[PDB]
Amino acid sequence: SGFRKMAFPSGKVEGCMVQVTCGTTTLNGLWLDDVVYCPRHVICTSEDMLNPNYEDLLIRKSNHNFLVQAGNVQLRVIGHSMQNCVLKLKVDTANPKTPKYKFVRIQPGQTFSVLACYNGSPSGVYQCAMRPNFTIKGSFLNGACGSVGFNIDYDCVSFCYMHHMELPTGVHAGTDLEGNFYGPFVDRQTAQAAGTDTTITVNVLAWLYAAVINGDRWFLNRFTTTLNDFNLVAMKYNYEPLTQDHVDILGPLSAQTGIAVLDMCASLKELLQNGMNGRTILGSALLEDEFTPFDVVRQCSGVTF
Amino acid sequence: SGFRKMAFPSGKVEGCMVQVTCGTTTLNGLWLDDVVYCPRHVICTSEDMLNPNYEDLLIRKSNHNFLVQAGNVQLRVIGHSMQNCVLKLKVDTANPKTPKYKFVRIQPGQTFSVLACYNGSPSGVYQCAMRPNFTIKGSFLNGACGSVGFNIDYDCVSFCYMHHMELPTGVHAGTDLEGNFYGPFVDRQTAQAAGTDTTITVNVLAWLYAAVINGDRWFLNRFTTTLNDFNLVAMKYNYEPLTQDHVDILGPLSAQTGIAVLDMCASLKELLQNGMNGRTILGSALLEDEFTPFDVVRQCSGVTF
Repeated sequence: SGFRKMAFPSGKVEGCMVQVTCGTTTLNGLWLDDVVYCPRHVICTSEDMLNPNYEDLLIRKSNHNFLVQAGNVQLRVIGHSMQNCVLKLKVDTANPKTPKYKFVRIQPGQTFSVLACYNGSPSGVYQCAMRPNFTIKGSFLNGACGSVGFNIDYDCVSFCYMHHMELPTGVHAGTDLEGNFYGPFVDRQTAQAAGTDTTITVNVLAWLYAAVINGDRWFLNRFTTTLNDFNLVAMKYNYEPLTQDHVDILGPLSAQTGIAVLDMCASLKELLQNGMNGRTILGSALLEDEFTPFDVVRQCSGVTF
Repeated sequence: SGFRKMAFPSGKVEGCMVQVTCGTTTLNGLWLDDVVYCPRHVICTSEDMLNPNYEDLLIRKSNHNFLVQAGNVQLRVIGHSMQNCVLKLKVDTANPKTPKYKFVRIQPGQTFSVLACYNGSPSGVYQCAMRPNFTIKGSFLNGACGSVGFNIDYDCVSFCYMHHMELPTGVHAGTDLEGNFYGPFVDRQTAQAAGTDTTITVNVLAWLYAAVINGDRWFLNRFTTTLNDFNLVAMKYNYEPLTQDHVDILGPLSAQTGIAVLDMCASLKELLQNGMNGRTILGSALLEDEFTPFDVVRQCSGVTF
């Protein structure tokens, strides 16, 4: 028992991290087979970032202008190209530590592990949710760009995130591994609005189920509700609307606990309307939304990789 | 910027995890050089655990009763011996993936990463504090015993914890890697009292410094305090007394922020006495005590391994 925010083991990803330098700028890259993927803003000076013409900046660069180091091994760059906001550097050696992998574009509300890296070297690992507004609340200092986010299923790493920027508001924005930003963001040092963020309702419900399984049950009440009634309340509290698809995803947790999903919605409704009265759930004094239904099941059933 | 509960990269430890079976019981082992370390209670049946005579039970075991599997490769046990509460299984092969390592016994209040494993396979990674009462508040299902806790400094893994027991209250107990329990605990399935726990004051202060560095400063005040006065309040709120050693450890964070340590204590005193009034600090509605001063510095300065 117990319930913790748990990251995936990072070993398969650590073996793919490299340092990429282009002139003055160093950041991280991801080495899979004979390609290294990194943020295209590696080619920018501090001044360039205010309004970069990436096509023009890249034209000034040649293969030998990209210094790629994998530990102490210098890779030889034999080609370069830009795909959306990522650079793909073709190298003359396939990464011998390449895991089975996929590139996936994740949905808002899904979770993933981040391996924060500096100068090609892993610093730490933590779990993140993709916010409904397509930001993440990470931990990234200068040099962290090119750090990736991922999920593991069995032996296969699904890469879903590459870190590119910190918005003036202190939240983080990045791309999938095809270089397409999540959200409306661009790789330019400009004020950028993230939308209104909302709480990930299906995740809060999953976490309430986790709480019951662990024996934290004070918030269970004698009421039920309907989807439409619940959603009137969700909207007022800037929660995501709950759909039948969400109810369906919660089915296994409903079955384990014997608590109908709409009964748990009525418990959540009371918590929203009345607050938590200084009480805690699973060691938290706020409603936690960074655990997916699958996360809860995984942790409550001991799935391994 | 941003501040997250961040675990160490687990790759060096993943390469050391194996499965150990003895009869009906399977749990995890740690393979370093030509020794596999695991909880000695692997040799117990469910019934044995109620009141085991480990010396007698081990005598009835032979090398060939211990099935040790590293992925799909069967290792061959050529010896067994017991050190305190850990079993050392001598194997005929040195682990080729053995990292530089030390065995360390950590102090209450210190933090470490846990690699939760099942059947010798890594499941997830999270950061834990050793509570003042020598428990940990982990996440461990059936089969997690033998999972280890560790820190990394540069290239060296310092193992500090091996998981043994879930107490009837749902908190966790375990040993250093020489098999000595942290706290008063024993490897017997019996009711066992944990101390009164307390909050790790120096860690709360470190986290308040982390908050300031990250731009959360509402809780700062121009009140002052003395160590003796502060400690009168700490005692009332079941906080650990703060010593000059603790003040000294917070010195670098004091210097970075320009906030004297006793000024931060006066801020903490107000938070304890008056509560947080529905406000948050670093995304938390409670005072967080699982970040050490060194953890804060590490994360705020981007140290890598």
